[PDB]
Amino acid sequence: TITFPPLMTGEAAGPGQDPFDLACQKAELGVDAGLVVYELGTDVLRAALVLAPEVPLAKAMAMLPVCGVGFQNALGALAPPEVAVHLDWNGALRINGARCGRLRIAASTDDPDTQPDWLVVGLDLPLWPEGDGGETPDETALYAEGCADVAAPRLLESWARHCLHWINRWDEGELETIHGEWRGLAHGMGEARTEAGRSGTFLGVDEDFGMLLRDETTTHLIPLTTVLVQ
Amino acid sequence: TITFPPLMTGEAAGPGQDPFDLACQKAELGVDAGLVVYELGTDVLRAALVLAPEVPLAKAMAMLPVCGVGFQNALGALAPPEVAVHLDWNGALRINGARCGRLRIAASTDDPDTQPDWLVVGLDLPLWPEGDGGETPDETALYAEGCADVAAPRLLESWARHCLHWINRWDEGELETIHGEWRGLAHGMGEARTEAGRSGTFLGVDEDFGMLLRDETTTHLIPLTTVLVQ
Ligand SMILES: [Ca+2]
Ligand SMILES: [Ca+2]
Ligand SMILES: [Ca+2]
Repeated sequence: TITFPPLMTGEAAGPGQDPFDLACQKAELGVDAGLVVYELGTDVLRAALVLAPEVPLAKAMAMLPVCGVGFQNALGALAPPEVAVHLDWNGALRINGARCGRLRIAASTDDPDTQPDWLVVGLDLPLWPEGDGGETPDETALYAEGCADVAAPRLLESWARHCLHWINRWDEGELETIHGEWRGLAHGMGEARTEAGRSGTFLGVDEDFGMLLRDETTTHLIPLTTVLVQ
Repeated sequence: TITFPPLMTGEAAGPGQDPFDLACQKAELGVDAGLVVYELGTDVLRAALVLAPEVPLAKAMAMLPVCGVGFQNALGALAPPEVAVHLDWNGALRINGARCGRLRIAASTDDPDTQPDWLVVGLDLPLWPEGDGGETPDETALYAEGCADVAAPRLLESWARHCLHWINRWDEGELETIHGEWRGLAHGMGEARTEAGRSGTFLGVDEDFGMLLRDETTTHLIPLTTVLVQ
């Protein structure tokens, strides 16, 4: 039994359905915020949250870092303390330095100025490595990294709970604290980076979590809207 | 603009729709928890919340007292301190001792042992008295009772916020504290009462908020399930 906070609604994905796709489909059909679509296998955990923040898209993109912090907190509550989680700006997850899943984000609009009707954040997390020869960016899997005592259902519940904590704080105006939490977890800050066909040093982020990428002569601003799933 | 907490979804009632009925209709159609249907006029405020507590109906009935406490807290935050709010066991509201609206409750089942698929709590609050000659239990109206500086939209927002606070505490196991808050607001406790065709002294309530009604020779238990809208 998967128990979510009050006013979150869990829905297991059925045949032909995957969580991120289904949550987006349901969101476009008018299903409200608070839906958590999930799909658990022995080798993978997928889940997706439907949100509706009443701000322009530019600002609603903070839901990605917010749910990343949620995930880091959720795994830290369940895993051995030596397991390090870092968050890539683009939503990729790293466990003990290795690519191990990702957070995805979609919304009802791609205009930075428009308030979206909906936004969905999806988690994909490998639990055991898939060795079938399917193309993957993942370099490890959760249970390969010392987290064998972490149950997938409990991790899902915990992600939902910690995401809700940070989303509520974001709503109460605590963006600055969120920025600080996220900066401490950010992968590769201060280091070389290629992004959106540009290269430089990942200097940090602006208030809307846009990447500041400094090359030899200029600083590029890459808005976080660029990672929206099209 | 009516702003609700994150993961609450406001929906204004359209032509042919009223909040409590519509929320129940939508709930039976599968709309999840967190919907707040509302309808504001100059003379009346109506609203309804869709909930889905994962407990048997017997225990889910606590949502009525919970949302009553929510309302008392919400009005107290906005009204002059001399305005007294009391809660009837059956959901009726009293302002300065006079009947002035009510909370209603419905659910997907009437079996006390079954976990309901949904529960809806509705608020009906008169703002000015209706003098058209329509039959009403109400003896006053909010703006007749010194609350002219309370805006209906702000009261609605506040009800939603305070209900969510108490529903979250209920979920975290704080039933005992809820009982205490509710007992302090209860109308007519320790006094004569007629209920479900029985008469006696309203002694108090059991853990499931069932009324203990003591007559000359016995104590009746009236379960709160009896106030479910059929
Ligand atoms: Ca699937
Ligand atoms: Ca109507
Ligand atoms: Ca909802």
